[PDB]
Amino acid sequence: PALYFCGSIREDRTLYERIVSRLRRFGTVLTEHGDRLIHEQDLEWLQQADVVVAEVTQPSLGVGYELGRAVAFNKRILCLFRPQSGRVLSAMIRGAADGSRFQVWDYEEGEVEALLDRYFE
Amino acid sequence: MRPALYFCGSIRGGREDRTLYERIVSRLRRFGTVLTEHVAAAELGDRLIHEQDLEWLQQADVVVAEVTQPSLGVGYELGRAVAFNKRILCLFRPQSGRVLSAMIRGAADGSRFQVWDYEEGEVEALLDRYFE
Ligand SMILES: CNc1ccccc1C(=O)N1CCC(Nc2nc(-c3cc4ccc(C#N)cc4[nH]3)nn2C)CC1
Ligand SMILES: CNc1ccccc1C(=O)N1CCC(Nc2nc(-c3cc4ccc(C#N)cc4[nH]3)nn2C)CC1
Ligand SMILES: [Cl-]
Ligand SMILES: [Cl-]
Repeated sequence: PALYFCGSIREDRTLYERIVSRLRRFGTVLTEHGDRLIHEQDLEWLQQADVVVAEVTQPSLGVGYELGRAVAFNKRILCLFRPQSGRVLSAMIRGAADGSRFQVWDYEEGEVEALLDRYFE
Repeated sequence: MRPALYFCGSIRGGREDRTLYERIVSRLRRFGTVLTEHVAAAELGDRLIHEQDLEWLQQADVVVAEVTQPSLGVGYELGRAVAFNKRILCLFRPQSGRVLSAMIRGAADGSRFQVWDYEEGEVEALLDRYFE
């Protein structure tokens, strides 16, 4: 199973690395490793993905774009938000959840590995 | 029949951005109905917002996005708009110091998806150019 991961450029590099390390236990992570080429490559990975996992704690035009394109490709999507950051998640992302193919889970830093295990189990 | 225009922008930049977005929307209103003109952005359950947003995106002839401020919502609207085969104009202010996301800049084809850099004072004249 091919897994897609994305997060904003903006602090918690270790937490993104931890997420990708955990996802690597469930399949290949396409995204583990001028602007037109970047866009085309991203869209190819989104289409190959069996599941899209986004870290949506920090605002990002790119992460939002990938999620909108992923919904339209009918991808299974999991968004991870950290309410301890103090921010309030965009209603466009929170409101896209249906509980099945599009899910938005709040989490605390310590439980992210166990939440991902429960998601794939 | 009046063209239907969709406008979006982040709710995080500052009060001067709010007055600038009002000026963009005021100029857009000269060219068509602005579906999102009454969105009380500064004050921004969540499912109803998402569904009303998708209805407006699907009903638009052109989507105009102010992409200077990073925003998950603006990005999501743009990804849904591309998949809805919408004609799109992104407006970016390079004086902000930021470098626009390659996902947005790289989506441009110079025709149905364009990204235009601008200075706040020329926004009305730039919209006249696009909408003429
Ligand atoms: C100002 N913004 C931008 C400026 C220039 C270029 C892109 C953007 C942009 O909008 N972005 C950045 C790229 C994001 N997508 C993305 N991120 C990742 C990614 C992060 C990451 C971290 C750790 C590890 C490990 N181990 C692996 C990782 N894989 N894969 N992909 C596809 C979307 C948002
Ligand atoms: C933390 N983020 C969020 C938290 C809660 C709710 C949404 C967001 C979010 O992600 N956002 C905000 C809403 C954005 N979309 C949007 N903006 C507008 C809009 C702005 C505006 C300004 C002036 C005037 C006038 N006159 C009219 C305007 N119309 N319409 N729409 C559909 C996408 C990004
Ligand atoms: Cl980003
Ligand atoms: Cl926003």
